[PDB]
Amino acid sequence: FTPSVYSLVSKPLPSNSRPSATLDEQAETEDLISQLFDLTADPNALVSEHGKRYSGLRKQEHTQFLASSFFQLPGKFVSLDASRPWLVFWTVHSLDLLGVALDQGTKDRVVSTLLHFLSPKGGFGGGPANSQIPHLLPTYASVCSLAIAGNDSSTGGWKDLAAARQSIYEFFMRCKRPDGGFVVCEGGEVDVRGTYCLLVVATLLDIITPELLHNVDKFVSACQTYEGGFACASFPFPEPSCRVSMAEAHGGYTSCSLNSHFLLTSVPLPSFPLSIDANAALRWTVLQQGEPIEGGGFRGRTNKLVDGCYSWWVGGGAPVAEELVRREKSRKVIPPIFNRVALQEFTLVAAQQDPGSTGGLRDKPGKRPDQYHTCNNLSGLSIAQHKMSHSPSTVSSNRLKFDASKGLPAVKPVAPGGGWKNEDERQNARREIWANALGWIEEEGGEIIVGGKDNRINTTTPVFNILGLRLKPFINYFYCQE
Amino acid sequence: TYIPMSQRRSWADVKPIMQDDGPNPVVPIMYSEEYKDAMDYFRAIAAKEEKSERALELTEIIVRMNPAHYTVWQYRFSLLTSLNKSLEDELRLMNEFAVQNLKSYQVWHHRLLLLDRISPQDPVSEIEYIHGSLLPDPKNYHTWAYLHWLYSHFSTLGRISEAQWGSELDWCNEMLRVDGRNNSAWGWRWYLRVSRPGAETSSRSLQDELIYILKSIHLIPHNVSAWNYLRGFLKHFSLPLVPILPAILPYTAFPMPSDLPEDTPLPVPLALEYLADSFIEQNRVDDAAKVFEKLSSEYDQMRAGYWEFRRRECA
Amino acid sequence: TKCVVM
Ligand SMILES: CC(C)=CCC/C(C)=C/CC/C(C)=C/CONC(=O)CP(=O)(O)O
Ligand SMILES: O=S(=O)(O)C[C@H](O)CNC1CCCCC1
Ligand SMILES: O=S(=O)(O)C[C@H](O)CNC1CCCCC1
Ligand SMILES: [Zn+2]
Repeated sequence: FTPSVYSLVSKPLPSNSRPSATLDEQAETEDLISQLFDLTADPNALVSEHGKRYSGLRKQEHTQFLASSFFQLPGKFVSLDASRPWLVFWTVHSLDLLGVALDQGTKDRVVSTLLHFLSPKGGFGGGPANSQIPHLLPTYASVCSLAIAGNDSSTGGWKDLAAARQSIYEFFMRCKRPDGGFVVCEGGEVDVRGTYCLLVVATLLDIITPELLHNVDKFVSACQTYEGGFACASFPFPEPSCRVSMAEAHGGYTSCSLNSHFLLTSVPLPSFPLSIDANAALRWTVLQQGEPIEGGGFRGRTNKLVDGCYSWWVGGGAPVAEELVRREKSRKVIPPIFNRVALQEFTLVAAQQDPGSTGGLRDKPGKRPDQYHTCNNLSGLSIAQHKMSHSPSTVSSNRLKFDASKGLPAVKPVAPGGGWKNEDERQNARREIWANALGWIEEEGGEIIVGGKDNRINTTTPVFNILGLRLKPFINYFYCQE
Repeated sequence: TYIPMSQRRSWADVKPIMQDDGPNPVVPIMYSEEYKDAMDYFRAIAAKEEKSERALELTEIIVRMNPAHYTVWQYRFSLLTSLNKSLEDELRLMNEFAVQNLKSYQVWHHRLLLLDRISPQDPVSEIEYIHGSLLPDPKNYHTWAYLHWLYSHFSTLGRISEAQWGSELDWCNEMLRVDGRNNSAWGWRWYLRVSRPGAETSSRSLQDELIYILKSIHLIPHNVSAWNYLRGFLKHFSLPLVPILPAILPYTAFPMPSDLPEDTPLPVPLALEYLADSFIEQNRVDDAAKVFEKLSSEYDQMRAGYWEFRRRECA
Repeated sequence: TKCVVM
């Protein structure tokens, strides 16, 4: 049920005798990818043709690519000056996946740099707090990077995050809009990227309240389009009479919406979260996997082009949609849901930089590698290599070990009645949120490593996109479950 | 030759503030002299919260160097409102800015804030600009999202007339005529015809919509956009699949297929998806299973696992 | 034609 690209017939998308700009770009991309596959040895073969490129994951080249980007960036990176915590996250998460350790001195530098991005009033910005205002996206990127590079010592940065919990929560509340959306920053745009980044951080740091979550589920649900994926945002027509989705289903926004909704399912509020159409989201997800001629990589939108970064955005959303589908069918009353083999083939054959060069991973052939595509190609490769499930028995096991008498101080709500009703409700909420956050498992015997075990990378966690070995100690610290 | 701001008479009173990275920062960017200097003085301006023309000028200098600098964009809009600046002048400046920076979240949001604040009685000029701006990239996501917001926001205020809605559908029809595989324009059609609050729903408007969809499929049988639209349409309006089946059956080998266009290999996977779902509608679970298995075995092997899942769902 | 997430 997961055929290799090399075992299938490669045919262009048919024209139907009606040319268009879309088809011109598609045909061009089909040629580009198929030509590289033709020059490359089939990763599954014991005997390769002589003269053909070896597709093995060039981990040392990718490490060197990340090293160069890590200690000094050229002047043209100024376009990413407001995204510096992303550059950190893309680097440190990739190194985790590649299995490359940072020394303590380098880790300390990562922590210190990020702490300079934290404002006392609350939240991280894309640069130093004396230069940039807080933003939901750098807040996610900085928090995850601290999970990866930090620790519980006085110089480990986790201590500082714990102290910042109330201020971060207050920043989150300032971002809150009555319809359930959040501005990304003061005066900023409202979309599901904001919701995703906020919910991840609020989950990990134990700063979820009822007043934070009001309408949040409704905003996300109405982002779902007739295609089954999710758009950037929904518009509230004047609590609102109705909500209407604002653009196309996209991999970036579908990833954010599925992950957001999933995080909300562990919150014990009444009639919450408002349901999404899980079957349609799964359908949209699988339909975005490219044909053999385009290497089996994912595209981000119908009739656009395949791109390595969508291995994470679309591919990493698959286990989430699958679990939601599983729950929906259980509410009334196994082969892989996407081609796990083909996606790895796209990664190894098409998404790696040509050997003996700068290293790194990329959008597609003809595109320069960057940190963003390095991280998201690898995060997607991990999802394809390792069969991820959300396990009810693991969640149950987590519930049994949870210590509700241990925790950091409760957040003080903005509105007097914005918190949980009482301590029983609040502690039950903490238990459910923590227990489910640690519910993702790799299924033993589910592993598929295309090209041999030297291609194996570490296991990322769906929804959060950090390694489980980072997630567990991090969330245990803030919930005092260590 | 660059003249430093420390040598400019207009900035003599200002003491620049350095970037506070701390000791030995990771991912440092080697800034140009121009960008470092501008940011050194912006830090000083923002710190003292100066709202002035020189501060406004400085924000422009910076966003030109980094169109993604959300902090500086936020400060710029704050200056515009504080100084009661000409918002129409700013919108004109953004016309050039937006074309060169299609994927900038903050440029597009800046436009939104300007339109929201200007709040024109008739937004026709902006609608026209937006249509024009789509020439270099007909699929620019932020533009389509912005177009959705514009019509939704201004319709809420009761400022979109029936003539305006009508010409918008005409433009959308033209977009899909030029490229029927433009999924962004298909999405816009759904807003115009189905999702917007003021959209007409009658048995006759459904008829017209079916005709358009079917005609689109016959013109481009392998167009996933048209197929997805059809499936969304029937699902949204709770319409049975069976009565339309005659128009779709030929692809499994009201407007009907051509008496077939060249370069149309059969079967079309999504036509088989339609047929299997039509069997499901008829309680014929074994007939659906066989179609799903064929999609899994032969006709859409990339999705072998998903179609197998769908087959097991019948059994 | 780079990718932009922020
Ligand atoms: C910060 C987070 C979690 C962001 C979501 C990640 C992505 C990939 C968002 C997509 C944003 C978007 C739709 C940008 C528009 O420009 N991009 C493209 O046109 C790329 P394509 O042709 O693949 O749609
Ligand atoms: O493993 S990677 O493909 O990332 C690149 C790795 O540096 C291969 N270089 C070898 C090393 C031994 C002698 C010279 C050639
Ligand atoms: O999958 S196994 O562990 O059985 C086989 C092993 O991983 C193959 N890796 C090769 C070894 C020679 C250099 C190129 C990479
Ligand atoms: Zn990309």
